[PDB]
Amino acid sequence: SLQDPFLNALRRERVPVSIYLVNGIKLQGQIESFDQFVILLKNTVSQMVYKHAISTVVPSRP
Amino acid sequence: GQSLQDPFLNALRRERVPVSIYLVNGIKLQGQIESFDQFVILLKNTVSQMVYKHAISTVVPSRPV
Amino acid sequence: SLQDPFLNALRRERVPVSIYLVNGIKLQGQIESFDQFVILLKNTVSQMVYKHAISTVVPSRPVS
Amino acid sequence: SLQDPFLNALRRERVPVSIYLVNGIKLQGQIESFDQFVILLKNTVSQMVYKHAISTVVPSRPVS
Amino acid sequence: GQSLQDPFLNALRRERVPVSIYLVNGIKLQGQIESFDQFVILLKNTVSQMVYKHAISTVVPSRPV
Amino acid sequence: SLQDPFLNALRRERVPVSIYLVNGIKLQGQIESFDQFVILLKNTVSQMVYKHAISTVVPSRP
RNA sequence: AAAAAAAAA
RNA sequence: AAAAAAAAA
Repeated sequence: SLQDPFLNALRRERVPVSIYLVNGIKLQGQIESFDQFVILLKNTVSQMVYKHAISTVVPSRP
Repeated sequence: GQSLQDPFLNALRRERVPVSIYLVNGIKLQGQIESFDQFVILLKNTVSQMVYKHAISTVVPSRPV
Repeated sequence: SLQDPFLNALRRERVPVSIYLVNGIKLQGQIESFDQFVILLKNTVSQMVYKHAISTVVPSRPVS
Repeated sequence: SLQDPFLNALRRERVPVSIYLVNGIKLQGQIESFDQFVILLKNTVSQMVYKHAISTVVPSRPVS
Repeated sequence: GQSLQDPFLNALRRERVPVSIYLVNGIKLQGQIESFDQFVILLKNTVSQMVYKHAISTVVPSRPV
Repeated sequence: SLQDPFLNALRRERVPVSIYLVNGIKLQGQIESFDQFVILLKNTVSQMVYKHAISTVVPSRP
């Protein structure tokens, strides 16, 4: 109830995100969709990102 | 809880798309999704191995689905 | 519980926090919000930190 | 489920397995036993591996 | 589920024993257990910080309890 | 039901164990006790080891 | 398989 | 905060 609103707003407004993984890798793209356990990150492809592997989701614009 | 994960993985299984599965440690695994359940994925390549989802960071399809 | 009351006070009182992640990365900012699984850390931008990736939440100055 | 049937067949048929851990360490042995959370890996000794620490279970040779 | 963890940590809290808490990444934290719940521990030293148990590998008491 | 019997037998027979953590650190000592989430490892002190941080528990003797 | 880097925005 | 070492018994 902070998580859903946050990820939906980035999905609607189609804002570019950086997704930092727990290993330090930075992923860039857009939240295409998400569910309870994964985020679909669109860029050149739609990859499935497991939330358990994510540290942070950073908006490029507030 | 399943409504994005199962469709995603079943599409890649039914259509036999080559995947990269990156692990939380950075290792890249490649093959095809033989099958899966709530906790693991069968990745077939030269051998068919069992991959724990808790160890996966991303499933990247090679072709655009 | 002890987690909510703790993060709430760092919130209400707008205290600068360090959030150390399980990989060692320190994150500076202020707690804007939180729920069961995530914290919103406010600095240049409002980013969402997953709790499972956090090792510690350290106040920069003591709480009162 | 797919996990039980898979580890059971590597067991019954006494197939050598590699168990790769989340930190990269490869473990050679045979599955002696398992439950919901742990696997017993048989080599020099019967050690207990936690599943949460496992990234993959790889057969050394294909199953039939 | 609690029958070893809570006694262990409450003893260290009530008796104010200096602890080392080693994190899963190898970092050593030192202080005293101010309090705790199911998911976190308050470690008081120069400042009182909140430590997630999922990030802890071991709690080592300095004195033999 | 493979986990409890395994850890109890090491506790009774007082067998020395190596406990390898997910970071590769090796702990040595004896299972003093355990519960659902932690193991008490006796050596010079009794430390509490979180099971989520353990990769393997290796008996020194079968 | 480093009895363990108060911690690589 | 390495768009990512088929993988340091």
